Amino acid sequence: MRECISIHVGQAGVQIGNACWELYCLEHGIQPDGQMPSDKTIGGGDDSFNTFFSETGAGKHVPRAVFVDLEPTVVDEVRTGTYRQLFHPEQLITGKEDAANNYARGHYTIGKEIVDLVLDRIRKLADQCTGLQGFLIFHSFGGGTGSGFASLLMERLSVDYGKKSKLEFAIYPAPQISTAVVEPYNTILTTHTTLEHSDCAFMVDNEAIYDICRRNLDIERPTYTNLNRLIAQIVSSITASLRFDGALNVDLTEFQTNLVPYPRIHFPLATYAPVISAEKAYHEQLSVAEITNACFEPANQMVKCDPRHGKYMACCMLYRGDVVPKDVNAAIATIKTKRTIQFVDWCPTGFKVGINYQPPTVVPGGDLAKVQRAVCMLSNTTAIAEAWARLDHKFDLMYAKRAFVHWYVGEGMEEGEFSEAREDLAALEKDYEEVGV
Amino acid sequence: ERDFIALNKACIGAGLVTASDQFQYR
Amino acid sequence: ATKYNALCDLKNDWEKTTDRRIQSNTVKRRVRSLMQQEEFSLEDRRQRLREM
Amino acid sequence: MREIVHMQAGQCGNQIGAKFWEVISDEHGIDPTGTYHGDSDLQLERINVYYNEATGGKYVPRAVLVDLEPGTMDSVRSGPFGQIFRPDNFVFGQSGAGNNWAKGHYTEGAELVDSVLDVVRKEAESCDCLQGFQLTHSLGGGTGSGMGTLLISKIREEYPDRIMNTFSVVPSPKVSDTVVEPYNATLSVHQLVENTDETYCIDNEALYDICFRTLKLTTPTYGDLNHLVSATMSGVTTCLRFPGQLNADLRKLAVNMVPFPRLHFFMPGFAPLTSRGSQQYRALTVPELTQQMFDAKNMMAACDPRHGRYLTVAAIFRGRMSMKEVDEQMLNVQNKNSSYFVEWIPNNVKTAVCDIPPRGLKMSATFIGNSTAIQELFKRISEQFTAMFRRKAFLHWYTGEGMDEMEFTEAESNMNDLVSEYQQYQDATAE
Amino acid sequence: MREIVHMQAGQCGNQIGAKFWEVISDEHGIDPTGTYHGDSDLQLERINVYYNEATGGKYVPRAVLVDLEPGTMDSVRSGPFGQIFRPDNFVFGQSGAGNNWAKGHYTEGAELVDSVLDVVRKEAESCDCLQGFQLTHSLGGGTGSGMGTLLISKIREEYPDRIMNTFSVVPSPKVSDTVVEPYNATLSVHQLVENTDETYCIDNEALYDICFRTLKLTTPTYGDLNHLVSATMSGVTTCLRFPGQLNADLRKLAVNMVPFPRLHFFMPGFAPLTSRGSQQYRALTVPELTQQMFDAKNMMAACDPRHGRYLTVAAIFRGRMSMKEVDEQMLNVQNKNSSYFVEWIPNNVKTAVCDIPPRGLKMSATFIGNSTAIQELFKRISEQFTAMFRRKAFLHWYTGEGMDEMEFTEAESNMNDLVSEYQQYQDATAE
Amino acid sequence: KVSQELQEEINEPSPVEEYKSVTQKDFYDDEFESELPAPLYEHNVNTEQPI
Amino acid sequence: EVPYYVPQYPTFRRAQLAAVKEGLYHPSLPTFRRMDMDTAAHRLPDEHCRTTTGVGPDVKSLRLDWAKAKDIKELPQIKNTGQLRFSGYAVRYQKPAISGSWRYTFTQEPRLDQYGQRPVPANIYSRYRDTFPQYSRNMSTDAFR
Ligand SMILES: Nc1nc2c(ncn2[C@@H]2O[C@H](COP(=O)(O)OP(=O)(O)OP(=O)(O)O)[C@@H](O)[C@H]2O)c(=O)[nH]1
Ligand SMILES: Nc1nc2c(ncn2[C@@H]2O[C@H](COP(=O)(O)OP(=O)(O)O)[C@@H](O)[C@H]2O)c(=O)[nH]1
Ligand SMILES: Nc1nc2c(ncn2[C@@H]2O[C@H](COP(=O)(O)OP(=O)(O)O)[C@@H](O)[C@H]2O)c(=O)[nH]1
Ligand SMILES: [Mg+2]
Repeated sequence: MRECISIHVGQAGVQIGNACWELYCLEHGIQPDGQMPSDKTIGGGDDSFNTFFSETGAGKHVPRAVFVDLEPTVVDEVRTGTYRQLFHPEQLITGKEDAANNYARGHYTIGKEIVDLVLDRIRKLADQCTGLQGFLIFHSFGGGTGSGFASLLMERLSVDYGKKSKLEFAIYPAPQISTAVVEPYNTILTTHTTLEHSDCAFMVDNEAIYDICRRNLDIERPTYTNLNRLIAQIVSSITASLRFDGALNVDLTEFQTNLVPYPRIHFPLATYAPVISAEKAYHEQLSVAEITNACFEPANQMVKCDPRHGKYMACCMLYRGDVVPKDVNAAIATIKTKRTIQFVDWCPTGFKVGINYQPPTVVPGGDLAKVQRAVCMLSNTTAIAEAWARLDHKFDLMYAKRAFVHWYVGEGMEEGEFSEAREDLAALEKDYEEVGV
Repeated sequence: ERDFIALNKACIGAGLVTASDQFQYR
Repeated sequence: ATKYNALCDLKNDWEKTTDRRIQSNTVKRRVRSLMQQEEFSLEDRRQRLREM
Repeated sequence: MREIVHMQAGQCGNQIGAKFWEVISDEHGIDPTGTYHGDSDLQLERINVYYNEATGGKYVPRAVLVDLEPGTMDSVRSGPFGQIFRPDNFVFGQSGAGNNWAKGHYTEGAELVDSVLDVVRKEAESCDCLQGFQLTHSLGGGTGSGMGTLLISKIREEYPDRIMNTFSVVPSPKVSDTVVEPYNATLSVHQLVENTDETYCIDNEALYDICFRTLKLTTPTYGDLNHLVSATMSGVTTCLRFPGQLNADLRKLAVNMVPFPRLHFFMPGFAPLTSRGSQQYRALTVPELTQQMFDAKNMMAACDPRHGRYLTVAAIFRGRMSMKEVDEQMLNVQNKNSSYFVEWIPNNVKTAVCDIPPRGLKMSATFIGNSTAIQELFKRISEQFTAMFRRKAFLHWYTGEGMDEMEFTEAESNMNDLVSEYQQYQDATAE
Repeated sequence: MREIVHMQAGQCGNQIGAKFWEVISDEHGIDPTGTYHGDSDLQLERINVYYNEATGGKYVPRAVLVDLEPGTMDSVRSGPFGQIFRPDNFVFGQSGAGNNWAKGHYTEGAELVDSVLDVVRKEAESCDCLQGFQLTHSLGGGTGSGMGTLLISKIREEYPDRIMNTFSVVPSPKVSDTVVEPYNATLSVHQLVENTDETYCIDNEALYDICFRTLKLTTPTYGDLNHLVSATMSGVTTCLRFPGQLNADLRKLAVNMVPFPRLHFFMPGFAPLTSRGSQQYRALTVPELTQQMFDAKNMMAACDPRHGRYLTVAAIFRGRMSMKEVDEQMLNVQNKNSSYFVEWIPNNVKTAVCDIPPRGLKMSATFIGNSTAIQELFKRISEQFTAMFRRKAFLHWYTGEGMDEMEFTEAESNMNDLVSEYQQYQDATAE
Repeated sequence: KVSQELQEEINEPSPVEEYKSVTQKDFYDDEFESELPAPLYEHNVNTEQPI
Repeated sequence: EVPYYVPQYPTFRRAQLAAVKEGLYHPSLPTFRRMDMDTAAHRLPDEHCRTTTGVGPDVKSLRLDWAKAKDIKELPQIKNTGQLRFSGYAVRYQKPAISGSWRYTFTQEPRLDQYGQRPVPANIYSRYRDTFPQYSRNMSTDAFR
């Protein structure tokens, strides 16, 4: 009954969804064909998959996701690969031209024809529900379909569905590690549009997950598959409360009401942190206190920002596996008595914990070990102001002499939208200092 | 020049059809 | 009119001659392949003679 | 299902287009007859971008060949991989321009424009997505420069938004080979700078320098230069044809490359390049490819990028590699050679990683550079043009076709303006 | 079952009819000696449309060959497929027409016209349902023009209900080949008008144009011209002999094709036509069939269809197709240029899909076009006629053969009235 | 030898299409008729008294 | 459900350490030298030993008739080879028939031929009865049928 709809828009969204749905199939025991290979089946209690899958009445499960990309290659890779019969053919929405790293092409001209079709598909999926828990939007701020068309789709969803959970997982650019030039323009434009049309904006950084894979898993030269698997593990740990039964289940509404203090501070940090490899994983105790102290470390945040420069406001602790509450309470007490972890003065009750029975599953095509205890740490804090400032620095030093603006200007968008977006994100920064002090 | 529009319009009302009949009722 | 006639005659003659040369080139490729097979057989005989 | 229409103009355009259609047909596993003999399905997945389906397993290239004389058309059809082209796309006339840009653009070229535009319109309406047009020709010729730029103007008039890139074999400082080459090059680039989205500017003497210093081959001949140019063209267009980790097509390259619409003259570079004796011993790794890619004498333009400053860079990697090492090496090369990159653009290097290596290689990289060092080429053509024009040499041939000296003076003004835009950007400060 | 009686008149009519029987004999599996060496029951199912059953397995063509000279009929009898015909319906005269309409219509073609009526009456009464008459001739001489029009008038008086199609090769000013040709055309078009139910005007210069620019062929030859005309004739009448999804006889073609009774001059067509080199470079599909069939080249009259407005279009497809794609292509070619279409007739396209494609083809199509551009043909004929008639040139033959300059003037007035009728039907507004 | 081989490989005849209508291919298939053979030998037809 | 590319991918001839290792004991311990070899050789984490383990839980010569090989004293021409003709709804090479019968063969009198009978001209059918007058005395205006 507690059902979520996933919208993976852009090439980054499609690839992250391809990792996330194979993680979901491994978790719920669904084979890539679409059925359960359990054979004996047995009834018992087996409604845990209903968050992300639906019965067809014949044993097959179709996922509640829509894959969107304006170019026909990353979606056709899904349609050609082994997860072909799993997805319904109408949810794999493709375009003709890509948005060409251009917010104007993604938002105004090419994004205007396919938005009706993807809204129609979202309408069919919402009609095939018995109470929608929320939306899980997966995109990249880098540019194109993930920046312009994502903003268009979320503003159309805000017009249509109104009050609904709208959790998004954003591929934010790194301060140095990035693969585009008009990318700060795209980020500045999309953060102005998706600020009033979202309620949680979980941020992950490519360089930060590179450093995580280099340090903990000791993957010196990783690909996007490992990063997508880590992001999928984060999202699985988030939705484990909705899917599997546990002691303290933290749903989306409880999550938001315990996380966001103000409607414009909806930008938390995710850190799933038993993340050590199978080689150096089975020689350690891996206790609850150990994994909480691993979460509360500066060189474990999966967005490139130092939390010691800011103040923690809210923290949500999603535990996974054989986790008793007394170890949770002791670990939270030790974290609170720690002095380098500063909480803001107006939030005494800074922690909301929740324990799920089901342990994390190991992906045989991955590198994370088969651990028994897990904790994923989602902290709303004021350490992202430096990332905002770095983005503003890049945007200002390009917009000073109007480089690359003509592609946006002559193709829809006016000149002053960049100024409006810069003003909006400066107001967001000022909001962050007002909350920080 | 004669108006073949009205010519054929009157011709089909007179019941002539064929082209020889057309030219003779012209 | 006579320029139109001359242009059409030139295009048709070029098409016919080029098709003829395509056919001749295909024949030359096939006979060159047969030459290559005979040369390979000769090389195998040379290797056997070397060992002997 | 994107589409790019290939057009070849002139002897150079026809030769390197034939080599191009050899190489990409080998990439997609198409035999010279036209059938499909590949062993995978990724070849056949995106075969509609350059090949129209024919009867049976035949696959017709989407190329239009144009030259006023039949002397190179008969040869390019009778040669290898020449029986695959459609015979209706071989438009030709009686006379020839022959380094006579005025005849190629106004008198003899203009008669064939209607027929070749009919052929290109036929191909474009046969297309269903039509990403853009690529034109291969040589600046410094009659049919390649003049009629090529006339075709560029006509296709820009017909389709003012579909992408356009010209590959533009450009004059070199010492090879020369033609006494009216400055006239032809100036008059062609005057049209190109205002009517082209991406100009690539490949250089013959630079290609000799690469093919001899890196590859040995004391007889570097002609088809080898065609092969290098074709390798760069395939490495440019590979993301439209094959799946990858982070795809980027021609419009993504144009958006990330061109800051201002007149600054679109690039420097191509292909760099898994190694000698004959060094193939079995060299390791094709990402840092080594980056070093050879940013190697100065690995550039296929005769201008040294050290005498300038890079505005934007694109690297199209092909093969299975690690994104972290790729963008870490781009970060490393930017922070090392920060004096050769503009300070007012952060992240000058766009990246595009495709998962299919070129045939015969394990891991490859293609370079695009919008440096301000091509102003040396533009100033060289300008000074040769003003050396010839001040004595009115060879001008009666051009003015007997209906052309006046006003066009030459306009070409001077436009080239000098472009030189000024490239000149002020390599020394403009941020604050 | 219904029947068509064939009548070949003149040299051109006899050659075209001989080639027509040659092509529909091996369309039906009929050997030169007359038996049925077919390979399907569908060929023999509807053979009585054109072939009378006789002794044994001999299927004899139902055609009458007429000529006022022992020439081309001797040629037909000596050539291949010339022994299928009876020796009775080879009526001919030892005299000469002299390229004279007066001699063909009044003088020595009138003493044999009663014998031709006897033969055609015998065949028509031996028919079972007698759908109508198919007559092939030319408006450029004697026997073709005068004798043919006399035959059409007498058959119209005998049977004023059955379908009457006359194909007729219309004179050209570039081909010429006859001097009294404008007189013979002007004095016979009017006689065609009130008698023929539908006329599929063929032009030699348009046949030469389609051979030149569509079939290449260098030297086209009258044999190939007759093969092409016969192919279009068989495509017109294929629905009477083969079953299909969507049938249309000659009466259905007339009813859906001619709007007003003096507007029955058509523009035939056919569009599998590739050169020998370019035959393997085209994937034979309904869209290129439609666009080649609607191409301005493929029309077999010298009038350009963009110079007028299509009153009606009929398209008869042969083979296995999909009706959605067929109707969608017809709608698309109507919608891209509805400017070349009359606004007062919505959806003026008549599709007729039949199975059994012609021998050796995957899929074929043929065209019939009633357009107001056909007034130009009569305007050129008129402007030649008045130029010759203003000085009374070559008129002594017609006058001393028993005719009138007032009859010549009234024929000219009739043709100009027809031209004005087409002009005002073209220029009539929607409302 | 290969000249004559290529002569044949160019001048092969075109393939004649299959001669059945679209209705006869889609809606029609071979099917032989049984007739429920007689168990009481009602086979006299000339001198048999009808039931 | 097995696909076609899995016996050709060299990346599949290994097993990830997370998939194969479920205990303290490493099934095949990779030494520091092999680990450093792969680190210096820049291997992806599908062939690297640190994360992946390989363990699991003539002809013949030509003999072609030298007699007529010598007897060939010409070359097979490709140029003439029949001319282009439009027959059978397509342009094809047609070999000319050489032989010609370009001479007329009709005779005034009706004669018996080997293909039946000669057709005989139409003015012959008036010699003895005159069945066909140009001005007949028929009182119907429509002939007998
Ligand atoms: N973490 C992670 N980031 C990715 C992945 N794929 C792409 N990205 C990010 O996406 C950015 C590039 O822009 P894209 O997301 O590919 O743009 P798009 O969504 O494809 O839309 P278009 O530009 O119109 O093609 C890069 O800077 C990457 O950081 C991925 O698989 N994992
Ligand atoms: N790299 C390269 N250069 C060529 C090739 N063919 C011709 N060129 C150069 O092109 C210039 C002449 O241009 P040309 O082909 O004659 O132009 P056209 O008259 O329009 O055909 C010469 O300076 C040659 O060096 C080729 O295949 N490769
Ligand atoms: N298509 C075609 N046209 C022909 C043929 N023979 C003659 N013609 C045309 O007919 C015209 C002459 O008409 P003609 O046959 O002499 O009329 P007739 O004397 O009454 O038979 C010329 O302009 C030719 O173009 C033929 O075999 N095929
Ligand atoms: Mg994309």
